[PDB]
Amino acid sequence: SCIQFTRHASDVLLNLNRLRSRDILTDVVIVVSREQFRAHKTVLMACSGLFYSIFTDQLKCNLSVINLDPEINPEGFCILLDFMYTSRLNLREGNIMAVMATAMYLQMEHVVDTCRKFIKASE
Amino acid sequence: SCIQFTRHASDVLLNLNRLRSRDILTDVVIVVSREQFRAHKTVLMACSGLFYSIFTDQLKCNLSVINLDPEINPEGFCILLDFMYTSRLNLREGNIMAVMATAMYLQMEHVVDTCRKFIKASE
Amino acid sequence: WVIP
Amino acid sequence: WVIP
Ligand SMILES: N#Cc1cnn2c(Nc3ccc4c(c3)CC(=O)N4)cc(Cl)nc12
Ligand SMILES: N#Cc1cnn2c(Nc3ccc4c(c3)CC(=O)N4)cc(Cl)nc12
Ligand SMILES: [Cl-]
Ligand SMILES: [Cl-]
Repeated sequence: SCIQFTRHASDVLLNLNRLRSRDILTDVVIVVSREQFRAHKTVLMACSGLFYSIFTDQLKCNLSVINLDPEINPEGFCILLDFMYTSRLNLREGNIMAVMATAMYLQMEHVVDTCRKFIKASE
Repeated sequence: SCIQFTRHASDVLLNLNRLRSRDILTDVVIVVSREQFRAHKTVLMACSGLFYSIFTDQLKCNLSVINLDPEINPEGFCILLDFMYTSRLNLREGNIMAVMATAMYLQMEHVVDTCRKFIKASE
Repeated sequence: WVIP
Repeated sequence: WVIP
């Protein structure tokens, strides 16, 4: 018999992105080649099958630094991290291949789906 | 020029509630009289003006235990904590006064609004 | 607010 | 997915 506030989930995510922008309560740095990205482990796990696996691991759960595979493109990661915190994906002709490869590695199935559909339309 | 995934914010919140249920990465206990509630500080701040103020404080941000005012009803808090993590509010005749008082203390304006509207309809 |  |  609950009532539901339609905008609540969006409002929560907006405030989680505000916390990320202000670097409040961030508990991990994701290292992608020469670049570093601060984030909240809980948000990363909620969005990515890869981070969900990493941070449920009894040893990796306590690491303050995670290094991604050297093949991972920093811009692709940046675009996906922005998506995690906003629901918005900056998908462009010049970045689609890097975004799809990063989304496959991060196990973000909905992003992979759409990248596949956008590539298929251009061929 | 971003595209947006409609269900992303809801999916994030569902996974944050799964983390809470499994007690993964919870970093605070909220004490309400004889009862204890584990939660994630980031979610509490994202939902509540009171917790936003508490956890931006340079000393309180590091506390693992927060004690609420003894006038706060544990069931009212439980209902509001469930709402924070799900967007669903279990508002009933028998709990509405406790829910509204807890929502006022926690500075959860949308919940206060609706409690006011539901009480006005019954008078 | 809605009836979900 | 939508155009926001
Ligand atoms: N507890 C918990 C919890 C925290 N996060 N999380 C999940 N995170 C996840 C796992 C796999 C995938 C995605 C997110 C997006 C995607 O495409 N695949 C799943 C579950 Cl079943 N549970 C949890
Ligand atoms: N950074 C950050 C950040 C984390 N959380 N958060 C806010 N949390 C909040 C503050 C006040 C109220 C509510 C939520 C619900 C309500 O009725 N009032 C606000 C801002 Cl402006 N910023 C942030
Ligand atoms: Cl996804
Ligand atoms: Cl609210």
